[PDB]
Amino acid sequence: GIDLKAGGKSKKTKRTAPKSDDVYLKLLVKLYRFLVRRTGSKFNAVILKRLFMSKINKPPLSLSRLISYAKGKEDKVVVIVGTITDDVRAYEVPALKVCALRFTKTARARIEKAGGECLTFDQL
Amino acid sequence: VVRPIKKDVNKRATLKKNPLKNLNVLLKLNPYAKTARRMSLLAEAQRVKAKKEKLDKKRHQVTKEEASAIRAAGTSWFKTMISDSDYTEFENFTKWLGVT
Amino acid sequence: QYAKEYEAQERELIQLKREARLKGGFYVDPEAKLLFIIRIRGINAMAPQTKKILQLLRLRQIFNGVFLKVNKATVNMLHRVEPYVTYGYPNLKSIRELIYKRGYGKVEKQRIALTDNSVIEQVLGKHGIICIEDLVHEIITVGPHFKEANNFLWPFQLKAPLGGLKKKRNHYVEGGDAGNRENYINELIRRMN
Amino acid sequence: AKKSPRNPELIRGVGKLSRSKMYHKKGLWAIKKKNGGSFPVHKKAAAVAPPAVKPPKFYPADDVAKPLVNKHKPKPTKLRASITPGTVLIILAGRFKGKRVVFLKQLKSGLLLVSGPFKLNGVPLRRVNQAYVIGTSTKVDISGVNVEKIDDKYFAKQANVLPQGKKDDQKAVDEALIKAVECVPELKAYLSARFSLKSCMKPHELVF
Amino acid sequence: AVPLLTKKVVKKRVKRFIRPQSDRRITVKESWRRPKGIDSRVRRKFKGCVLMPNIGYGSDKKTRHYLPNGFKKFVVHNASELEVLMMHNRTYCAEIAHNVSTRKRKEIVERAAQLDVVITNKLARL
RNA sequence: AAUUGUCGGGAGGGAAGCGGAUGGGGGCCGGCGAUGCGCCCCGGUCGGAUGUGGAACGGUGACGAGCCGGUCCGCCGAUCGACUCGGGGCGUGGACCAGCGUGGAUUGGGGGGGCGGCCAAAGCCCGGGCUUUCGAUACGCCCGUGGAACGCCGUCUCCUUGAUUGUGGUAGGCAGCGCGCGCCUCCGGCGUGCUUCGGCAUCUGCGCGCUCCGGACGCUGGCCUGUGGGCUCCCCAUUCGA
RNA sequence: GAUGAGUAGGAGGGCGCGGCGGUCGCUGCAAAACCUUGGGCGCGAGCCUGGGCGGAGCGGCCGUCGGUGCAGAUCUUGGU
Ligand SMILES: [K+]
Ligand SMILES: [K+]
Ligand SMILES: [K+]
Ligand SMILES: [K+]
Ligand SMILES: [K+]
Ligand SMILES: [K+]
Ligand SMILES: [Mg+2]
Ligand SMILES: [Mg+2]
Ligand SMILES: [Mg+2]
Ligand SMILES: [Mg+2]
Repeated sequence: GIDLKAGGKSKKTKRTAPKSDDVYLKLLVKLYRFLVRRTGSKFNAVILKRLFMSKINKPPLSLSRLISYAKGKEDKVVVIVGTITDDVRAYEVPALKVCALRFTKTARARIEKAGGECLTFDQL
Repeated sequence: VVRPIKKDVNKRATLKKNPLKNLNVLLKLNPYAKTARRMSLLAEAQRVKAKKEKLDKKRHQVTKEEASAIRAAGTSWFKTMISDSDYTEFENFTKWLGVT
Repeated sequence: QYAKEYEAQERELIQLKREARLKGGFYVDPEAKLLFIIRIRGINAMAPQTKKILQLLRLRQIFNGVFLKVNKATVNMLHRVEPYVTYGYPNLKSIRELIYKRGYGKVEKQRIALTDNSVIEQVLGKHGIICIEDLVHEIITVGPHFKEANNFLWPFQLKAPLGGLKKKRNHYVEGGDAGNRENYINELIRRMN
Repeated sequence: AKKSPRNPELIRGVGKLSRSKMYHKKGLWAIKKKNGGSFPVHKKAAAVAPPAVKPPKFYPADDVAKPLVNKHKPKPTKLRASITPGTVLIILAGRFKGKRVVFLKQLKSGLLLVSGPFKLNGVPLRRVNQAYVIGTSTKVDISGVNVEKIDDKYFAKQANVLPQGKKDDQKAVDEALIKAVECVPELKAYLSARFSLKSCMKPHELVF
Repeated sequence: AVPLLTKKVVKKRVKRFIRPQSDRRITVKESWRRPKGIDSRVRRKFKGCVLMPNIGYGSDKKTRHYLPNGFKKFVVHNASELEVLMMHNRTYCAEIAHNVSTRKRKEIVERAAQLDVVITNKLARL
């Protein structure tokens, strides 16, 4: 015998692929698997890991909070693995380059009217 | 931005050979083993030849006076090594122990 | 250079002993700085402290072997598990044969056979150890980087003794196998490697 | 061209001389001096362009696996020291089991060429595997026996009737062998008699 | 057809794993069932008792599911399904389904002979 | 299905049944186990340019131009190629099972040699002195750089053997080393440096090769419709277990 | 590369039965069911197939659903 816990095997479980059956999400996962393998970029690894997560683990971000966090960084492309919702409490919308898994219709309309763009992760 | 593609990562594991049996593996791990073996074999052959010829030299590492000093020191050390106690501390067992 | 150094140390020890005898005094040999520890009991019915110490020594299987630098902390740790192990002072031949025949390195927590000097280099090049002989010298001399080199060595998986054991339930002093058997560990290593 | 080896082998794979002595003996210094302090550079041999193989008539649906290279090459079979030309051998297997025969030479394939002689015990010129033979201490002169023209090809099948040429060759070979045998007294009877184990005879104790 | 397989087929066990006591009670069938009884000696693996299957008996992946002839089985119900093996005749053999009529079996056999596809039961219903 | 009769095989000293290993007998199996391949000669069929026209069409481009391209049909030259077409030659070749050879891995034995440590062994022997005994003719002590042969321990090496086994399949890699690129009188010798005076990875480069070198290859035989080979099937016997 | 015990208990991947929406098939040149010291595949649940009998239907695959898997319950009914 060998004095090991569970024969030296791991007892922690983590997501290794999306549980969803969305074909577009699967294609994005393939894209970022390739990117992670052939680039070794920490950002790409984080994106790939978040692509696996469940709905509650990909909470939405409000438009007002996005504007607040993008203050002074409007030249950078803001990336969120999740949904971006509109906020009726936000009055002035600047021109923002935003990439997300999905945009609500109102949020997309406001972002496009303000002069920004809404991007998908392949475009990113 | 992709790093160069890799094709020679999936190499089969090299079979482990004991360096103590086969020479090439030992030399690969330690090249000086070749020289060590050569010198050992040559020294053994020279010693065997000297023994067989019976023409061996008369080598004295230590001179006569220091050899005598060494012998005296060794004799004294042996004398103290084999020495015994007087057993005089056991007065009640003096007769039994053969002291008197 | 290492081979010359070993020969010089042996000659110096012999000369020191002879000179001490000539002067009429005594020469106290330097205390062993290195030990080899072999587990001789199984993993059944283990007391908590003994089990924890045996894990800390990396002895999880019967007849596993590991080197251990001599220290008050390490010696006191070994004193608690004495009944479960036997240990002594390994020879140069013992160390060399162990590393050559059963030496496995730990790279990224994996067990890789030391079939090339590159395996040793990849882990211990920062410390100047780039070859098998360098590793042997570091282990035997307990050099400044002994800890890293020793941890790099996977615990040795030794076979059952060729001639068997005497009695593993008793100390070596009583005629058993447990405990410090000092220079006689080398013959046991011969039979176990 | 050097007529003698520069570095005799103490053992297999180890030379008697070191790299410095080998440098001195090989004359690299002389070559450098003659060439002007620099070794002469030799161009790499040009590879032969592959022949224009005609296009295949068929295309397999599967990629056949090419075996990996094996760097080990077989060496010639060793001949036991106890077996030397003229040694008497005991056959332990086959239709001639127990027969005592004279050893002539070892062939290229490693098999042993032996003769009865044919007249004495009916054993012709034949090949016997060394693993099925015992070499004894009895030796007979075979210097006058000529078997140069006989080789492994002499016994090759051409695929019932023994040609007369083989009989004549066997007679010619056996004439000198019998002449040599007659010198040793009682050797004729010894070769005409088979070996057998009687009661309380232990193979591991017989010296042969 | 020359089979592509080269490694020899090795079976770790050729005996069936018969249910315990199926020899004793007629109502207990042979098909394997793992005992769950608290005292079951078979479950406890007492020596000299009925052996239980486990993953350790698994066949080598290279020779797994290979028939003794060196090919793998594929069931074909008509000649149209036979052409699927046209490019796999060195690894796959065709077995005609048990319910196919003799008339269709002849056509399947002829087509396979044309395609050099091995049929395991080409003599059935002849 | 339980259960029962008949016929046939088999077993049975106070249960039977069952797990593992062989064997006897039976039953079954021909994808159970091949006969092809390459190079030539003869004969028979079918087609043969990068040339010139026609039919439809494609890749790319921008379902434009331009460039490039295949299929089919008809012609002038070219006189070649193919055939699971036939005949004749040379070479080579299959599945399974054994024997043998040379080696790799792992492993258990046998026979030697060198060196070192010890009271710098102890003892024994050779000479120079001292000592003088009861198990009566001993125990003995040291002087020599005196001489052979051991003992134990450690260490470095050579040779020779039996057993199990070959996992992988695009690499001439890695390591070590020979021959040529100089000569002589060729068991070897000749140059520069450092040496403990033995020697040294100090000069050590190229081309061609060799090996204990990134996991087994080679030769031979037997047999192929047989009273052969195989078997996970069946009935039994035996050893162990139960 | 390391590693392998498991009652109560948890979970994953699979096997099997009967319908529904689709799809691909089989069948009087013989379907289902049943029978068989015929053969084979899978560690296994099971699966594929030879032969027989039977004489009119049946199956594979993707989803989806359920009155869906027995050795026991002094279990039920029937039979012996
Ligand atoms: K039953
Ligand atoms: K289990
Ligand atoms: K072998
Ligand atoms: K259907
Ligand atoms: K059946
Ligand atoms: K269904
Ligand atoms: Mg282990
Ligand atoms: Mg106890
Ligand atoms: Mg019945
Ligand atoms: Mg229902």
